[PDB]
Parts: sequence; structure tokens; C-alpha cells
Amino acid sequence: KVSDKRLDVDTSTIEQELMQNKVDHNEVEEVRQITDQDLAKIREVAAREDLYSLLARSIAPSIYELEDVKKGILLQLFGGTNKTFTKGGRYRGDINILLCGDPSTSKSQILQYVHKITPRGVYTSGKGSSAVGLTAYITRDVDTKQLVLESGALVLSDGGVCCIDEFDKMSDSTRSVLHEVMEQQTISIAKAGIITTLNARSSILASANPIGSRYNPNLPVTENIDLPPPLLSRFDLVYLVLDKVDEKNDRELAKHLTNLYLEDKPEDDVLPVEFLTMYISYAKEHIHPIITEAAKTELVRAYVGMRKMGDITATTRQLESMIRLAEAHAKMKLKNVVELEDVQEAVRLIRSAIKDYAT
Amino acid sequence: PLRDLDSEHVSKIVRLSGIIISTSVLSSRATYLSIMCRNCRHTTSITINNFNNTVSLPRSCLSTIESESSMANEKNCGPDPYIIIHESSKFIDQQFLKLQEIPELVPVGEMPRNLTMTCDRYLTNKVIPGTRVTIVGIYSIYNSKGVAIRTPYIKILGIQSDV
Amino acid sequence: RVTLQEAPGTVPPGRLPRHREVILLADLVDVSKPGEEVEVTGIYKNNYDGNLNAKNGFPVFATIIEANSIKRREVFSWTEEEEREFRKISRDRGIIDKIISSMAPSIYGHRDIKTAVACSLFGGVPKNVNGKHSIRGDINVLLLGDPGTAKSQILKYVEKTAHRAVFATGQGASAVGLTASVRKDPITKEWTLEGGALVLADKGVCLIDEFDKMNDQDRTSIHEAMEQQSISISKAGIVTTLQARCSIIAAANPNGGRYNSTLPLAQNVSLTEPILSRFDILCVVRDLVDEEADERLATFVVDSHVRSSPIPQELLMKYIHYART
Amino acid sequence: VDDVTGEKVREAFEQFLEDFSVQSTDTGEVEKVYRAQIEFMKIYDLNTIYIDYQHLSMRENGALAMAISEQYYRFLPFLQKGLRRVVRKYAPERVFQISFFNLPTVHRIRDIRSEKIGSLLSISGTVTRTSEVRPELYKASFTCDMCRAIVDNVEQSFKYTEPTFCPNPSCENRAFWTLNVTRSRFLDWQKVRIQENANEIPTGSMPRTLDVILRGDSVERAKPGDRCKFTGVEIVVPDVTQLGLPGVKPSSTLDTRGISKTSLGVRDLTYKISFLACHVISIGSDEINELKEMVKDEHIYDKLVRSIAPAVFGHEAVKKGILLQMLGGVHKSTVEGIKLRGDINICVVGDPSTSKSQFLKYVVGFAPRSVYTSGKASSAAGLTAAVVRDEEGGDYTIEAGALMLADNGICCIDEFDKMDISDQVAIHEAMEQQTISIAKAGIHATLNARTSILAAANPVGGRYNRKLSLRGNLNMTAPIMSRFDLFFVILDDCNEKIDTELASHIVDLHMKRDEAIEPPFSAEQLRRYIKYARTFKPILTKEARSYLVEKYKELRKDDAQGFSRSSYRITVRQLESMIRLSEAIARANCVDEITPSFIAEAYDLLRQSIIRVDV
Amino acid sequence: GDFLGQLITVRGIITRVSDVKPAVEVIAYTCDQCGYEVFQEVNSRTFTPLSECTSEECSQNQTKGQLFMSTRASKFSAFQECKIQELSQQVPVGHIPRSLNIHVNGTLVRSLSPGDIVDVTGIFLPAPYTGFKALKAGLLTETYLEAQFVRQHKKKFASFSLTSDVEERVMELITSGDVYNRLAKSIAPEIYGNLDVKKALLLLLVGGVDKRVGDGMKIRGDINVCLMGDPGVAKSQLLKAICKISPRGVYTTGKGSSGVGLTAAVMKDPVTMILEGGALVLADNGICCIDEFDKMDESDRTAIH
Amino acid sequence: VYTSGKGSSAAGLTASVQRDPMTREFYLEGGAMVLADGGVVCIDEFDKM
Repeated sequence: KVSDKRLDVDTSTIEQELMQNKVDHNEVEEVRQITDQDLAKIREVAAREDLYSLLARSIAPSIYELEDVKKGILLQLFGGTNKTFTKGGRYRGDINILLCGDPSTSKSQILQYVHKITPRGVYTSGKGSSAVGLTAYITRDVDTKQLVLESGALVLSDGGVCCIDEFDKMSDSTRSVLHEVMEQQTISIAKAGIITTLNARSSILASANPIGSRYNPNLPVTENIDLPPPLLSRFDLVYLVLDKVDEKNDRELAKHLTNLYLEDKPEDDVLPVEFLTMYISYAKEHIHPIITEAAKTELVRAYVGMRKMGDITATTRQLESMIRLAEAHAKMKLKNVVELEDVQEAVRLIRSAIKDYAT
Repeated sequence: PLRDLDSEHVSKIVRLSGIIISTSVLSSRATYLSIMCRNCRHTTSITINNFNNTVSLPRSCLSTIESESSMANEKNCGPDPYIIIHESSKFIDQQFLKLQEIPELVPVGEMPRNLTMTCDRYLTNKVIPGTRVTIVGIYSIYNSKGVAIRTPYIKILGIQSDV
Repeated sequence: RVTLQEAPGTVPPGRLPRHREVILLADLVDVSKPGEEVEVTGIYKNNYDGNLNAKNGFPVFATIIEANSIKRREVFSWTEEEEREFRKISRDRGIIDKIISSMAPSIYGHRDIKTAVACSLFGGVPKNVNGKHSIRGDINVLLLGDPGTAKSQILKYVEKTAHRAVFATGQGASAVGLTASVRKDPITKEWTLEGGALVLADKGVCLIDEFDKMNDQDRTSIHEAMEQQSISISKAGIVTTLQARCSIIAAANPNGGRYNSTLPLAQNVSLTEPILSRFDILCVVRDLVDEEADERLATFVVDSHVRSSPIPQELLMKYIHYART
Repeated sequence: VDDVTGEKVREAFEQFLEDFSVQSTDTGEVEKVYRAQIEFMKIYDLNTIYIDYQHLSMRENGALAMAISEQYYRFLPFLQKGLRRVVRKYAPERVFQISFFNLPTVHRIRDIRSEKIGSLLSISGTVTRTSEVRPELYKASFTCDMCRAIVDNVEQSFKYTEPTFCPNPSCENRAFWTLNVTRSRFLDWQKVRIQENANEIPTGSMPRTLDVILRGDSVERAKPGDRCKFTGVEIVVPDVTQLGLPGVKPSSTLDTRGISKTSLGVRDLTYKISFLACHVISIGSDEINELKEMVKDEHIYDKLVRSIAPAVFGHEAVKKGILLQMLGGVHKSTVEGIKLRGDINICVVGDPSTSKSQFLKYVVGFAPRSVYTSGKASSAAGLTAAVVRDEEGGDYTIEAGALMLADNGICCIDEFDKMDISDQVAIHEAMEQQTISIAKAGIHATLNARTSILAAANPVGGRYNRKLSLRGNLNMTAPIMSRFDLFFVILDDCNEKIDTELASHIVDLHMKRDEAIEPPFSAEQLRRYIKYARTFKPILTKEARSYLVEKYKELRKDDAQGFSRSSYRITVRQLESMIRLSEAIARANCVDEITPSFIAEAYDLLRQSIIRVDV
Repeated sequence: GDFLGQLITVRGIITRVSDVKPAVEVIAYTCDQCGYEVFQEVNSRTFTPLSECTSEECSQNQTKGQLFMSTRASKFSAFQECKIQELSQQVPVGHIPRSLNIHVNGTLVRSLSPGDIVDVTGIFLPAPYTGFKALKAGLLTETYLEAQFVRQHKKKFASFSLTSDVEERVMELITSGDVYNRLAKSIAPEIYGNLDVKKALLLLLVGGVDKRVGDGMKIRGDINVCLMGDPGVAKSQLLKAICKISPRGVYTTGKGSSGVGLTAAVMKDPVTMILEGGALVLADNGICCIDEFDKMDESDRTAIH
Repeated sequence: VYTSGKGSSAAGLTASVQRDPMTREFYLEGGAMVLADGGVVCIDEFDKM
């Protein structure tokens, strides 16, 4: 039941009922125990200057690209501060990303690697689903021969990452369930088994492919994806990965990809396989990044100029978007406070999409 | 009318008229039959007339009740020994129709009611169900399934058809 | 034996109704009618026992009320003094408006369409030609309604007043569905023939509305019903022809606007031509800001809500029950 | 030993209550509270007791408190029998029930083990599916046809074992006969099945159910849709269906190595955890001078507007009608024909990504009798009743159903377009008939519906086409649209002062410093203010009911012009909505005999409500 | 029904294979007083536990014991069964193929994949069973077959290691010269032309490469060749031929499998709630022949991606 | 047989085959042309059909 050393460690904001319990009876530990000598070694890696570039490269050594996008995958794991008020509040640390673009990108090979890390990962697809197919799986029991209610797919996604493929080919009712989770982070069951709402938090991430197999230029980006654009703009950050007609990286292409296949052995970079596994887990509970006054001058200054574009849009989701991404970067490199710098590349990650949107 | 059939109408000549729902599949009762005692080798014969539960096979070999000396001098056929020799027996028909009241008047608040039918020999294979016919009957009672509640039935004599 | 449940009107707030068994006896047979109240004098018992075996240790005994005096909580024909006082009205001339003056004083104006309802239920004679044909003894009514009207109150007054009046609703609110089918009963499991409301309302008046939200299943039924007054069926092993001598009164809904254009009613309505042909009278309501009508109506509304010459209705229902036969 | 010890438990407890009761002086109660307990019960003769656990924790320094709290099942007759002698010492048919309260420690279903049986543990939860009232015998008069057929006797416990072995009739031990059904003392009980709270459920886990029986006095105290605290005690019911579970099954093969001989009537057992209780409280003068301060003021109308949703920053008219939805109408009687309904219905369709759910969460977050659901996975029969059958021999037990249980409360349902037509008729039955009709495979039934419904749907394209009408945007039928009173279209712009004010307001919420922004009232004196306001019952006694007519006429004389952009067949119900809206305004004002100023504010309220529609 | 007790030889298609679970044969019983071990042999479907003791020493004595069974001392047996559908070639002109029950015991278990072509030989024994209670004419015998030996047509790959008698013929193929051009000439030679087309399909038959980087992803060594053109090329002459020679070859059409058909399904298990699979569930480590992908369901396209 | 359109209230017109819910037996359910064999068929609204 305790966490593996290999894959990721669960949060403590969910276990905290049984952390409040389980002191009464001596039990298993459920938490990957941090030893002593490697603690300074964590503080050794924390003093690295090139940490912001070393870490994203070290995630997936199979594809040599998307260094901002892999960083969002990294910042998906350092996600936010779970702020609950004295009454109400309940502001989670989720960030939710769709990525899209042309095939032959190994986008699925990204997600399978994401699926292996997550301690409660759920990997779904398209058109094998239904509205009943994610919750209230009420059915007949066999050996006791009763009618037993089962937990659904998002309850199996409660804590962790869900994964959805071919997002454009959902129904109306499927993808209508997503409105409740992206806004309220609840699920409302009210039929014959149980009439009681419940929450099921996850890190929602999905992908789809456009109408044209290649996105042509001289055409709006908002046109060539079959989403309602207020629901499309509801997401935190949206990526587009396209093909380029250049030549220089294509010589770098086949030398890299043959080397993974040639001499049948996994082999100028330091790639810590298991340092990051405990680096993320230690940084999860011991860090509560605070977002005090000095950032608020620049942040409000930055948001109105984002609002100034008018005549895709920018909504009040985009105001909440930046503060959950900025202190997540402050959760990287052991910062319990915010700084006025590190806010600019949080804009630039959104601008990394935006400068890809010229055509 | 079928709506008012009191307990004062039990086992009396009462006629009515309605709509026949659907028939049943024809079974067969027996009237005349020859039997055998499986130990004593004792044979009799049984006729019945009012076949409409009533009679069954007896439970003694019955050769003991005999007014002759040498036969009663010569054991136990017991228990109930009688096996019907079917090769020389006689048989009849049984129908089990079902009738429904006419829905033109007063089934407004309720659901429509119905009863259970049974016809004799030449009355079988007579009426295609659904037509408007009149039946003189006998309002009889059977028992089968703690307040000793018993379901209603009609012994049927003389259906006449519509013209 | 009769089931009884708690009164849904006077429930203490939040609680739920429950059931109890009532057993009838000899002179008490068939006093009620389903959907009413009752006032009973009950003695309170339980059943004796059924089959004690290995179960929970808790004894579970259901309780049964036997009742003595069944009463209604706090049937109409003519008499000799009621058939001679009958002739004191029927000799007169101005009984025409006085019938309309006693019809529905709730809805104020609209003299023609109130007269047409007064004529429709009042009945006709078929006068079947010997051997050849009977034409019709029924009145076929169309009423193009409008939201913003009390048109439901008219047909509400009909079912209260008339002898056999069955409101067959538009879509699924009643147990009837206007199409006969062989069904079993979940109370009892045998197949029972269940005729439609138009099968039910023979020599009666049925009230059906929202014709636009009626299926082709319903539309063939209404087509056959006004055609030859007889409904045929071809179910499982059964082929019969049941009759129907109903009189149809409508309550429609305009398409889009409250009154569409200068275009005619067949262009205004979304229904078809043969049901328009079989309809005889066509009542049209109007929605317009008329200065005199609004002062009358709005002050009638306030007078209805501060509460917080016509024939009395027992005599006119005695009139038409005696006359139409 | 144990005959002495529980009797020593009996006598020390007999010593305890017969002593002084409360230490407090003449300022307060002096003495003899438990002695006044019977003497006040002697006045009313209801034959039970309300005794504290806390005073029992005082005297013996917890030595006796840690004597009872472990094996209460051992201690049934000793606690009852000694108290019976206390009664006949002081007082004069007598049957007793012992109730406790004030348990210091409350746990959940997950904190229950088989080692906790016999002990006392308090569990709270969610009451669902109450059942009827049924008796219980516990007094058998059952003996054979031999002369002494008068054995008032055993099976007081949870077993149907009537006959004792050794009588002194001609009857033997094997002789057994039926119970006399006329000479006994019974009690009644009901059987509710509680569900677990949603504020305690862990990840991956559904809420859990448990059966509980309330016997005797504690019948009808239950309420489906309530939070309650229980008696600590607990029992175990034998089960049947746990076969092929799998497991090593216990058996009762008796000894045969005793009596010498010259078949096998042995049994097994497989039980289940149940629960039993006797006290259920349902938790879950000085401020009256404060409520006087809350009504003598005048700005409190403007104060109550801003004191609703401090998390939401923006417009206010949606906060008005929800507040008016919190205040009931008059629902008075009429003539014998049709009674008037007394409720208000606000139905809002807005843009996606507008934080309309903050309104939705706040309503279910604050108000009593509140039900939230964004029901699409829910059935149509989820808000209707379920004919649960065969909990016993003919249970027919009707559930609560998700619509009805918000009685005199707001039941808010989202996304009408995501639901189908059969609910919409069943909603229209609830919005017109105000009742629920049931014929579900057997037992026909009728129910009721007295709730207020708040709506949250979406446009077809998601946004508003201003050249199109509002009627081309609901995608539903007419009378469920025509039944709806207020509409509240919201669409937003950019404005550089407000765009900073939106930026300043949201980030300062995430500033956990200075997040204590102040409404003029607190939440619970506001909730107190709802309760005082309900007892006003306004009777309009103003001559301006006639002035209201031409005021309503000039609402229509300008509507007599321009039927182009969202015309309306200006309804008596719209005029009737003007009545019910002007009601709850004066209910907030603590004013009967409604002034025309209260009319004119409600008059312009529906005016700019349709200016939000007329485009 | 005259071949009962004989030793026979049948063939067909393995269909609806059950799971392997142990069959109890004899049960040990510890006395705990007389110290013997009682043994009960069961050849019926069901049975009962027995009495308190049946020793010779516990006998003729007043106090008999009271026993209980034991697990580790009993003898079990490997048990699994399946059904065989008719070969669908010798069926008469208007008939529907039947099935037959075959019990398998012991060593030969875990050797029969579903959907194959196999020669089953065994001995033909009845089982005491009749159908409905009223339909019993008095002596109704329900039969079965006990498996004895498996000889499969289309011998499965990755299951041999012998090479000597294999290379007695393989080296003659190797020393034949110009082998690679000879191969694609040999697979389905009954059409004219399309040698380069047959050459790529020869390479589709190979596949058979793989690599995982370890704590990472695999790479699939699979080939996916599509065919376009109409109609006088007779492509289906090759489509039936490919899934015929190749082991684990299922021939599929467009509409005859829906979006739920070729994938798995859930039904109630017979005698031994498992997931009953489809054709692609069946034809794993093999080649699926597919007709008319243009007319699939749009949800059926999503599974193919 | 008189028919208005193809549809009566519950009677079909063409040769319908309904399986018997008891015994699962195939039989001829009904219609019009089987009924009026050697007789007269009346059909209204052939083009509104």
C-alpha cells in the first residue's frame, strides 16, 4: 500500500483523514521515507543554476523538443497551493492542459510515460465512453448476489491524472460532465442509488487532432478545432504542435533516433532517474508558496494589457491562470514566497503559444 | 351486467353477456377407463358424468370385498395400486375461455375486470374470441390458490352467438 | 380489501404519506370510487400470523384496520315537480342568452365561442337513413387557442358539468393514450384489453389538446375516429371493430406568433387539411391591447386576489340530462 | 462475583442519583435535579428519563464511567431494576426507557470494529428511507394445551423462543404452543437506514449505509435529510446472504462424547453489524435586542444587497431575487375552487465561463432545505420517488426523492438542455400541479411538491445573438418557459477601471491576508433575520391597488408598441408576479399594509428585467 | 450414438474455452482420536462430507471421534473444458453447425487456444444428466468426450527448438538459390503479376522486431499495408489466402462486426462474469484480414486509431 | 376492410409477422391483405401515405 520508490508519491492533502487517523493503531507508513544523507544532496541539486533547463530535458529522453511543454508537465506536478478558507474557499492546485496538432508527433508516447508516473493514473480514450460510463456503475453482485454500487472513472481518477484521447469526437453529454469538474471540482449523483454530491479531483489532460491533417496557414486557429471557443478558452493553457519545413534539426533527427535503436543498450547529460522522483515528493508538503504584495503590482499591470486585445479571447480564467502557474514555479527551487521575477516566463509560457499564433 | 354479482348469486342460474378475450389450448379429461391391481390382478371399470377434483383412484385392491369364498380365501395390493390401462379408455375436451366486460360503460375510474370460463364437449371449438355473445351460467366457486378467500368461476351452459 | 393512504393536502411540512389496509364487508361493498376521500369508523387489529420460521428475532406483525361505517367527507335525475317546473323555463324565448349567461361568468367576454360550446355538448340527432347511411349525430369543434387565455377553464367547466366527459390529455399526463392495446396489469398479470378514451367516451364528449405534439399513431386514430365512428384492431389473435360516437372539442396553440399574419388559418396552423375538413366550428381567440377590456380584466384579477339572473348550476345540469335523452 | 459486581454497579448507581445532583448555588439550580426528574415526570407520566453522562463523570473519578462504557449489553437489567426500586420509594403499569446524552466522543462508520460491540460510540450521518410504525412483542404468553396455559414468559430478547422448558403444568419441555395475542405489553418502532456524511468520505470511496431501529419513544423523531447524533449503544443482527463469501464458516456441531448410546440437527452462524439507539438529538432571548437593532434602521435594504456574496464582484439584481427567493410569500387561502401558490421562481441562462456556479454553491452553502445538483447522470426518477420493495414482507417503502426534500427551500438544478423531455413534463407537473403522481409497477401513489426551483442553463451557441430574441435561445417548450418568472441575462464587457477592479478583487481573495472583507451583517444573524421575517404575513390594505392597475397598464401601453424584439403576451401571471415580488420586499422591510413605493420599486424591477431581454 | 466406449478421432474449431481450476478427487480425513486417515472417493458432480468417524478402532467403542478434512493431503487434478464447433466443410447443404463438450484432465491442459484447427482423439463416454424434469422419458444419457491427445493443424510458432531434422529440409531451401524472389512467388501464386505487391506482403509476414529502452516505451515492430483500387484485381483472392496460411488469422468484414463486436464483452459464465473477447481479442499475435473499412462505424474507426 | 391510410389506431395494413411472447413462436400477426382475401380493399390517402 506504501508508495513505490520508482513512481510518484500521493499528496498529503487527501490522506490527511487517515493521517488524523492511524496514530491510534500501529500500521504501515504509506509515505516514501526520506533518508538523511540525500537531504543535502537534494539541497545540492537545489543550488544548481541550470535547474530550469536541466530538469525538463531529463524528463523524456526519447523526444527532443517541447521544452516549454515538458516544463508544463513538470509544473503540472508542482501544481498550485490548496487554499481553503475558514468557511468556503477550496481552491485546489490543479492545472489543465490540452495539446493538439499534427500526427507523427508521438503525443501518445508522451502520455503513456505520464501514465506510468501517476500513482492513480487513468488512461481513457474516445467513443468507448458514455455519460453513465464515468460514474455510478451500479450493478448486480455475484457471490453475495446483491445490487452493489461501484465507483466511477473520475472517482478512480480522484487524485492524480486522467488521460483522454481524440477529444474532438465526444458527444454533447460526454464533455458536458467536464463543465462541473473544471468549474466546481465536484460530481453530483442524484439517481436511485445515491442522492449526494461528491468531489473527485484530478489533473485533467487531453489531446485531439484537427480537421485537416495539416493545419494550413491563412486560416484562423480558432476555426480548425471543433470546440466551442468559450469552452476551448476555459482551459488553463492550450498548445499547438506543427511541422516545420526546415533542415537543420532533421540531420539531428536521424542521428538521435538511430542511436536509441542502434547498439541495443540504453545510454553529454546527467539524467537522474530517481532524484526527481523524491525531489517532487519532498517539495510537495514542505512548500506553501506565498504570493505577497510585490508580484501584485506587475500582475495586475500585465493582465489589463492582455485584456486590451479585443475586436480567441482572454477571460477571468486567465487571471486565475497565472497565479496558479507562478507559485507552481515558486514551488520549484524551494521558495515559500513569490518574487517579482519568475513572473515574466509565466507570461512567456502563455506567449510561447502566442508567438506560435502569427501565421 | 357483470358489475354486480353478489354472494346471493352463488350457484344459481345467472346469464350475462360480454367480450371474449382469448381461448386456451385443449386438454383432455377421461370418462371411462379399465384399471388393474398391480399385485392382486383385480380389474374394474369407472364411468363418470359430472366431471366438472371430483373423483380419483381408490386406495384398496378391493378384491378383499368379495361375496365369494374361494376368491376371498386366497397379501396386500397396498398402497394405492391402480394403474390405468390406457388402451381402452374414453376421453373428452376441456376449453378454458376467458371473458372481459364490455368497456363502453363504467370502467372509467377502475381497471376492467374479468372472469374464468370452462366449457363441455360440444361447446368447445365454437366461438372465435372477441364477439358479442350471451352465456347462461352457474356462478360456481373453487378453492385453490387464511381468510378462506376463494376465487369466482362460471359453469357454462348454452352460449349463443351473434347474428 | 381496499388500500388507503394519507391525505396529501394537509401533510405536516416535510413528512411523507404512508399506507394502511382496510377490509370491506357485506353491506359495505363498493361505496367508494378511486380518487376520493372517505370517513371510516375503524377497529384496529393485525393479522394473526403467517408461518413463523427462522428469521430475525424481532417480531414483524403488519396491522390491519377493519372499518364499520364508511362515509363521504363533508346521483342526479328528474322528478315530477322537476319535470313540471322544467316546462316553466322551456316555454320562454330569451333562454338562449340565459344559457350563455349561466355558462361561465369567470371568462367575461367572448359571446360567440361560449355559445358554440353551449351548442356542442347540447347534442345532435344522427337520423340514420334506413339501410343507406347515418351522417353524424356529433359536433366537431376546433378552437385555436393562445397563451394568455383562460381556455383551459372552459374545458374544465365541461368535465364538471357534463354527464360523460373525459379529459384525455395531450402527452402522457393521464393513464389513457387514445390507442387501444392489449396490456397486462401490474396489479394483476393477465392480458386485459384496454380501449382508448375515444373508446371510453362513446355517447360522451372527450377533451384533447396540443394536437401539434401528437404522434402519427395518434393522428391515424383521430383520422379513423371522425371517419366512420368505429375503431378496428389487429392484435395478437384478435380482430374486432369497436365503435366510438364521441364529440371532439379542441384547444390548439398558434405557431410562432399569437396571430401569425394576414395568411389564413390553414396557413397559420401546422396541422393538415383532412382534420380541418372534419372539424366544423373553428373558434379563434384574440390577444390585443384593448383599452376597455384591460380595465375590466385587471380589476377582475385584483378582485380575485383580494379574496385571500343565471341559472344555478344544479338546474342546468338537470336540464341537459333530461333533455338530451 | 459478577452477580455482586453488576449489583455493586447497581447499588453505587442507586447511591449516585439518590445523592445531590448539581453543585450550583441559589444563583441557578440548587439541588435534587434527578429527584425533580421523576417528580416532574409524575406530573406528566411519560415514563422515561433524561439523565446526563457528564454528572456521572464527576463523582467516581471515571472509575464507574469506565465501568459502564465497555459492556452495556451486560448491564441491561441492573440499571433498570434498581431505578424501579427508586421509583417505588418515591412514587407509584410502570415501564421504563433509559436515555443518555452528552457523549464527549463522536466517531464515524469507519471507526467501528467488532471490538466496539457492547460499548458506547456516537455516530452521525445522513438519514434516508424511513419506514412505517410496526410493533414488537417481547412478552410471550405461550403454553401448551395442558392446564397452565398462562406462561407470561421469555423471548423478550432477539429470538422467537416462546416456551420455557420447566413449567409445572402437565406440559413437558418439548410441549410448546402459540402465544396469546391479547395479554401482553408491546412497543412500536420504525426502521431507518442512515447514510454516511459526505464531509468525511475518503478518495475512491462511496458513502456507506447502515440500518438502525428506534424503539418506543424515539419513533418519529427521525427526518429524512437531517444530521443527528445517536445513543452510543450497538447491536448485531444475524445475516443470511453471506454464503460463498468465501471464508471458514463457523458451525454449531454439539458434543456427542457425553451420554453413552447403543441425527445431525447442527447449525451455523453468519451475522452482520447493525446499530441500535434510544436517544437521537437532531443538531446539524439575548439576541432579541440585537434583532431590534436590525429592524429599527432604514439602510438595511441597501445593506442586505452587498452582504450576500462577497466572493462575487459585480451586479446585484441576481442577488436581489435569490434573497427574495429566500423569503416566502403569503400562500393564503381562497375560495373553494383553487388555492393560490405562494412561491417565486428565478431561472437564469448565462454565458459559459461567467462564474454562475458561485451563485449555485452559495445557495446550497447557506440556506436551509437546500439541494444542489447538476443532474445529467441523474435519472428523471431521481427527483421522483423510487418504489423500493421487499425490505420486508410487503415493504412498499417510498424514498424521499431528490426534488421533494427541499420543502420550503431552494432546489437548484442545472443544465436544462442536457436533460430530456420526460423530466420537463415532470417538472411542469411540479410547476403546475405541485404534486407527484405515481403508478410504478403495482402500488399507485400520490406525492406533493412545495419547493422553489432555481435554474442554470446555457445558450445554444453558448453566447447571445442580440439580433435574435430570447425565445430563440431556450430550446425548450412554451409553458415551462411561460411558467418562469425572472430571467436575468448577464453578459460582460471590458472597462479599464472595472477590469482592474476585477483584477484587484480576485487576487485579494487569494491574498489570505486581508481576506476578511466585511459585509454589514454576519452570516448567522442574517440567518437569524430570515427566521424573524417569516412571521410577518402581509395584508395589502392600500388604495394604490387601483393605482397599480394603470401602473400595470402603462407597462403594456408601451408594450402595445414594438412587438419586434422579444414581444410578450403580457400576462396576468406577470401582473401576478408583481404581487409576489412586492410581498417579500416588505417582508424585508418589516412592513405590513404594503406602500406603493414598495410597488414602484418592484415595478421598475421587472421593467429593467425585460430591458435586459428587449435588447 | 453407437460409438460409445470406442476410441475415436474428431476435428473442428476450439470455441469458448473455459478456465483451468483444480478438480478434487479424493479427500483426506484426520481422526484426531484414533489417529487414522479416512479416504472418500467422489466420482459424482456433487457430494457430501461424512460422519464423525469410520475407523475400526473408534468402532466397537462408546466414544467415537469427530473428524475434519485436510487440504495438503488430498489429491487434486487439473481440469478445464471447451466446445468444438463443426468444421463447416462437410456440413450438408442446409444445416447449421452443432457443438460438443470435451473434458480435459491433467498434463494436456493449457495447450488449446480458442479458434483453431485441431485433431482431437479420445474415448466417448456418457454423463448422467437429463434435461427438464417433465421431458424425461426415463433413461436419458447426455454424452461427452475425454481428450487424450492433441495434434494441431497449423503448428504454432515460438514453440519449437529442434533444428536438426528441421534443417534437413531448411538447408535445401537455403541451398536452392535465389530464395527471396522465390518466396513471394510462392505465397498465393494463383493470380498473375503483382510481384512487388506480393513482395511487400512477404515482408508483412515477417514483422518480428521489437525494442524497449527500459523504464520507457516500446516500439511496435508491426507493418500496416493498405490497398486501394477496384475492382478487377481480385484483391479478396489474396485477403482470404493471407489469413489462411498465417497462424492466428481471423477473416473479418465491415458491418458483420460492430464497435462492440470485435472488442470484448461481458456475459454470465457457465459452469466454471468473465470478459468474452472479440476477433481482435482473438487474433492477437496474428494478422487480421479486414474488408471494407470505408463502411465501418465512426466509433469503429476510433478503435483502429 | 376499410382503411384510412396505412395506419389504423392499432391495426397494421401489410403482412406483419409477430413472434408469440409465450413459447417464442412465429405466426402471422395480421394486416389487411391476408384478411380480405377474395374481397374488397378500401384505402384512403394513397399519396398522404
